[PDB]
Amino acid sequence: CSSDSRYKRQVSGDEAYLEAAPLAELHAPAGMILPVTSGDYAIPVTNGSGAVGKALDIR
Amino acid sequence: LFNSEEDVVKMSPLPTVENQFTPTTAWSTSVGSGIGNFYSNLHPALADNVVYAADRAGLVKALNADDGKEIWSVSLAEKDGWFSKEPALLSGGVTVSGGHVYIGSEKAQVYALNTSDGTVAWQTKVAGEALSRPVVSDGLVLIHTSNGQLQALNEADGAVKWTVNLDMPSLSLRGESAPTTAFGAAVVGGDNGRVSAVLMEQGQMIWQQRISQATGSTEIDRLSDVDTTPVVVNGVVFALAYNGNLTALDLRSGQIMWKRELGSVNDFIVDGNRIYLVDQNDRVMALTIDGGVTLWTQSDLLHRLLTSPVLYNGNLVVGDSEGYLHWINVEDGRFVAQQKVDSSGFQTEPVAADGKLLIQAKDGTVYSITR
Amino acid sequence: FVVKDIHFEGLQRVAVGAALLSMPVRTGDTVNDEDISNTIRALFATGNFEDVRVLRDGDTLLVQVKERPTIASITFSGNKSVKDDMLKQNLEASGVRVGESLDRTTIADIEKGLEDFYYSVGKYSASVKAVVTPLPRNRVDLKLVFQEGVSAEIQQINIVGNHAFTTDELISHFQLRDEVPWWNVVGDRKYQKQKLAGDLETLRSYYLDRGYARFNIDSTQVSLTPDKKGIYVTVNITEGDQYKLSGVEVSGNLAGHSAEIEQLTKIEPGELYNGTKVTKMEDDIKKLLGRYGYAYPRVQSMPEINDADKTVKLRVNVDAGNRFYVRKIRFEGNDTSKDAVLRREMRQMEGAWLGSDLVDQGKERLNRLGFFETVDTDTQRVPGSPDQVDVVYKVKERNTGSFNFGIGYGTESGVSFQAGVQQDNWLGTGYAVGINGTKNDYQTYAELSVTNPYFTVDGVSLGGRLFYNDFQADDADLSDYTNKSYGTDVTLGFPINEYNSLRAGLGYVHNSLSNMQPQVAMWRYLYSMGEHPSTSDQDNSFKTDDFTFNYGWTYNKLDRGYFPTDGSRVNLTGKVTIPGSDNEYYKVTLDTATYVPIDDDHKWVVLGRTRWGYGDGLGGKEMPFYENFYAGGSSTVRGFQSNTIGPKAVYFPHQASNYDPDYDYECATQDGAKDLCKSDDAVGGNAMAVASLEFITPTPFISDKYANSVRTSFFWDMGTVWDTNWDSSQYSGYPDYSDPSNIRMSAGIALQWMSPLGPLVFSYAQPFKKYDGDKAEQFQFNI
Amino acid sequence: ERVVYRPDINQGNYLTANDVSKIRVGMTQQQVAYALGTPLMSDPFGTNTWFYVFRQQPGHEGVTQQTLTLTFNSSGVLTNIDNKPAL
Amino acid sequence: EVPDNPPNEIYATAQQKLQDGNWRQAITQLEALDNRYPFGPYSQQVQLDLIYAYYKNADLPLAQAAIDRFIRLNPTHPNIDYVMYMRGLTNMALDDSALQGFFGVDRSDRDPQHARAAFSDFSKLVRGYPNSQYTTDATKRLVFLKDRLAKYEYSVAEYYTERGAWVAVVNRVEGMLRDYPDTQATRDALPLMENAYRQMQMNAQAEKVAKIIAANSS
Repeated sequence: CSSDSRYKRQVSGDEAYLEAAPLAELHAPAGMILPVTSGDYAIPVTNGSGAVGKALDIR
Repeated sequence: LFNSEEDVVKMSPLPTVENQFTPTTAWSTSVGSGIGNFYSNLHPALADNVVYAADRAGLVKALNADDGKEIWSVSLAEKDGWFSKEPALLSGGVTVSGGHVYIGSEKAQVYALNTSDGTVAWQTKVAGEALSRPVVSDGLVLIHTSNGQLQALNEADGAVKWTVNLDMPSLSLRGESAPTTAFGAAVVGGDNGRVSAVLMEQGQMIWQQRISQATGSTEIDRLSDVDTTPVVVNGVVFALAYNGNLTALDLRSGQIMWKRELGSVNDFIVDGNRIYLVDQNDRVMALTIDGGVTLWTQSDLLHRLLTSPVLYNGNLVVGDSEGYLHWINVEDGRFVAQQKVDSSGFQTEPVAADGKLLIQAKDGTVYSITR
Repeated sequence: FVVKDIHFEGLQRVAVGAALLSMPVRTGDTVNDEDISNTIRALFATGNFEDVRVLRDGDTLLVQVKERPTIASITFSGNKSVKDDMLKQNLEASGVRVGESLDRTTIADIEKGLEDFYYSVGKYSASVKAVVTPLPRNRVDLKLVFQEGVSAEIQQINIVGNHAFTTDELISHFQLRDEVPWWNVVGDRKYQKQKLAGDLETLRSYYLDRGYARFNIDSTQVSLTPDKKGIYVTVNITEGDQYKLSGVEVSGNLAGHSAEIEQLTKIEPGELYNGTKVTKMEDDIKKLLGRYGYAYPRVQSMPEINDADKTVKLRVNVDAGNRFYVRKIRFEGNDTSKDAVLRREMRQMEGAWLGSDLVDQGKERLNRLGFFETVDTDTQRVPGSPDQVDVVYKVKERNTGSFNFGIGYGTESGVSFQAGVQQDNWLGTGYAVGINGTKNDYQTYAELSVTNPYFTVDGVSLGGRLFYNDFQADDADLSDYTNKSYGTDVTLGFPINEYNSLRAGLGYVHNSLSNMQPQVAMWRYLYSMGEHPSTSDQDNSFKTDDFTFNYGWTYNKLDRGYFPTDGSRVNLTGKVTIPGSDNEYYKVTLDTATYVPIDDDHKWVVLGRTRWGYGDGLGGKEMPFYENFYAGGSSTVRGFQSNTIGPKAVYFPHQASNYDPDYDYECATQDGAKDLCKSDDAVGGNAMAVASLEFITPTPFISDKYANSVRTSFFWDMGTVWDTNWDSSQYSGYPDYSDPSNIRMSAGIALQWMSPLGPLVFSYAQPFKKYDGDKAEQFQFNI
Repeated sequence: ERVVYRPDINQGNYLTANDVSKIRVGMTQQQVAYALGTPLMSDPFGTNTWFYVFRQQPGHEGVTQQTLTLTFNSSGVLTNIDNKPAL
Repeated sequence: EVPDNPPNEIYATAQQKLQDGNWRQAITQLEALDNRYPFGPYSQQVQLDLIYAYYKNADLPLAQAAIDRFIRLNPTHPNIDYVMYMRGLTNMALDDSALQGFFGVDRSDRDPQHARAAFSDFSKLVRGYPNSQYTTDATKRLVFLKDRLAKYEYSVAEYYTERGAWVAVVNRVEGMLRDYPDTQATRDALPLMENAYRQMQMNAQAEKVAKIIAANSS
């Protein structure tokens, strides 16, 4: 159904994952180093194309 | 709720109620409540004009077989048990040979009661409760219990001569598993679907033929109550498996003369070359002894849970578990008489003795029938 | 012959090539008439082909196939209580289902396999016939009739082979019911072989703690009585002899805890051998080593049965793990909360040796969290690590807070609203936040209640309450019962014991009343206040700034935090006044919540609920008339209306009470009835005895997915409120409540609905015993 | 402040004094790890230093402590057993 | 909702009810073309269209099930990158999403148990199909799919600094270090392990962590 006042767009919802860009990289100083890239959360950011988030095409 | 959570069995009625040779009672001589609704192998015995009858609550009687009056009326209100004067729960039937009313109780005990007074001249423990009437013969008291054991108790004094395992009913596969002594072997079936000869002198398996299966791969139900105990005629073991699979095989070798080894036979007798038998439809059919050639059949008592088809008063007699007695043609299946002397029904095979028909119903206990 | 083409005729789950590769006469291979005969069987070896007719045009094959892919539906009939999915599973065990290829070989594999399924349910008296009903293009339907005769019920187990530890007490640990004649129906006694399997081991533990270390069951043999219900089990057993737990030989890796492990294995040497205590003394050591950091405490008592003196000796072989095991823990399943909200609910601390109790009590705080649905964990070993096990607490959370309201109708008057909402565990914080209040055309009410449950991490629970009631009742003005009440009560929760937990508070009750009702009991307490307010008018004022001290006690012997089923919680809360209060009194109240399962399935559960209170003056004064007890509908005695149960006041001979509105809210005033007029409202008494009697019940049509979150509960709710200081002289021709027996009663059923906003309880209830001044709305809904 | 007594806060992960006697300077990590297992904390930027460090406060009456580090070399051969008492 | 036709008319209903936006209608036709006929030629495209029906109907468990009905039955389509797009995006919204985010109500303190999956399924996109048409959208999600997985570990790292479990601080922070190499909350986790060490009397190790902050200031 719809509102009898026929009004929508009163909220924006959650879309925060759509826009996240890699933050300031950590530079471990020598002798104090920790290997920060052991997990996969050092993201394999690769060369692929298209728009961002969910707005890109869904067949 | 519980009106809907419970369920029921299905049966069929009994057509052709007849009174042509008008059936009466010879005398009605009730003990109490006898075999009960649980299937026990308790059947009374008649000897010396005295129906030595009993019920599982304890009261063992001596019905003087002219009116069935108690010559002695003692109780097997239990003495070893687990409580003094417990009910007897006579799992084995009333055997009377000599001065002992041998009755196997559910305390794995065969009380042998002195037939002059019914007092326990001996009792002897067996292994497990009795699937079999105590077959007292040849110095032995032979029981095939529910654990497959051939317990040989001493006949006149009471002593376990040997207890040997047989065809073993894995559950209490209810039915006459009994050892019958034949040609020197206690030739015995066993309620898991075999038949066998077991040397009667010490309990030595002469042969055992797997006739059919039970509790697996030919699955038998809760209503499955089929004797495998042999009725040996002409040196031929005429017997069944536990699913009713009828067979005819050699007595001391086990070699199959013929078979109906697909059968649904519940009770059976070999009347000459007319093997009168109760199938799982609780119906009478005559089969041959060179085969299972149906000389005649009858379903005029369909799903009326028959006793063994016996001969009395000139007709083929069989009772049921609905209290109907029947007088079948010994040829093709005509009710010549029908007596509903009880309605609780006859968990005993009819003791057609003293020229009468001494029948013990489950709760409408012992009557005697004439026509 | 060599095929140049194959006519593939009808596949519907098979490919053209998948037929072709199944053909040994595939297009290009040789064709022989035996190879044609090798093709009918191998296309039958596809399992999807109902009939296959491999023919040929010389060598060019024409393969006429009838096939049995997708079963378009499967029809169930004759299943009164067994569900179709139970009948679907053994059908699925025979390799057929809807939308899948039928196999006509598996027709009876459904049926007897369902009878073998019927064999397991306490039946065997059952037949099935899988009727293949064909549908278009190849399709089929498995019409399944269910000719189930009758299931079995336990009748009489005949235990054989014991006479020295008699059979009659070995029957004593079973239970069944009787008497279903269609007019006196009680219970059922259905037989289960798996229950019977549990029955025989209960017989084993029956023997084992007596000394019987040679007890054994020889055989077990159930009757095939021809009644198709008769269960009579020939259980040959060997009772054995009694033995004596005569000495402990505790050994192995005691992990440096040799004394306290031996304290767990303290016996009476020569006690009649208790194998259950022997079992108990083993995992006694396991909890000890588990609390001592050993997650793998392999303990093995060997009761070496010393028949030579009819004793046993207890060879205990113990193997703990290594020193620590809690490296870290994980929290999973907290999609609406922070992990620290449940880490403050947990007591096993990382960077320590493992405390097994420290896990479970923290899980028990999670079991009493209420914003959970289950508390489970994954106490997984860090592999290759004798000091590390990581405990992934995968729990399931639950929704937070609930709304409440009490208005009758909106947009029908001025600016007027009734509020009230909960955000306990606020956005995942643990903060018990519930705020109500109402600014209306009769009052302006605000009330706040917040809790910091973890002011410290010891269970120190900083809970504060505020309220401000600008309430005048505004019939025309202040003239009809102003009661401006405001104040606070800030409290602290703390476990002295975590079962026996203490409560205390301080009640600042600043009341500002004017033109109170002319009721006799209303002025009666004000006569005990030292005032003498006017009977003839509502013109009198009452400012009491009561400085009171509250107290209470928590008992916590009940399982869950959101849906309990077994145990009891006792909840004391009382109060007293201090020097400085504007009235010197006390008032004590206590409630309990006992949960007893009727059957031990915990879905038939007695809910023990009662409410009792009492108050009086500390000396020379009275527990105030605004502290009188009430009851009625929308309560634990519901089916009445709100505030209907209690003592009943009487309006004095009354006049224009700063203008009582002209023939409106007539309170014996100048608007008629100028006399000692009976007031049917609940003035309430200084004591209370009311209760609720409800039962948790299963529901067979509401799914037990949520018939265990919908608590269907009938009640016969009764109760009375009375005044131990009631003037039977002031109310001689009126309701007198000096008697404690003023019984009201309303019976009905409440319907709890666990919404996304939590449990929602609605009810209908008819009063079948009432008393003075009860207003009754039989439909009582509680948001 | 004015607190008479508080419920305590504990944190284990420590070697006992028995655990110091099982080990020695020169000992491989694994001979420590056979009797004393793994630490629940080690050195993430330096050599093999097995931190076995205890924390506890006795109810706002000060605070107790037992730091016990095992500075092995890079080969896991133990070079220092630094037992540190209450801070 | 399905007329019993050959599956192409059932596809013809399905693709039109995709264009209707009636996924409720479209799912029924997209399924029951393949239920009574499990040999649809567009079945891999149906398994694309089913997620396109499911995700636009917000049927994220069914969209994940249509992935399995894609991958197990017909992954012959090289829209596995689309499926790896429609998996790392499907586990994304199924982890932690609400209408409360108009003014900033917290959702990263919650369990990222399915955002753990949404990282890896987008990590299967940017690895198994690194040049694909969907790696760029994944990369934008993947950063939140590390950092919300970081900030939850930070949310565990913060409480042990509050509780006093200073070993558990160092276990939380250096794990957050070694997993998340660029998240700022890892630099916010950073002084806790240092301040754990000063409470644990490893101030030499802490000053080393203070040297880490000196070069993670960059």
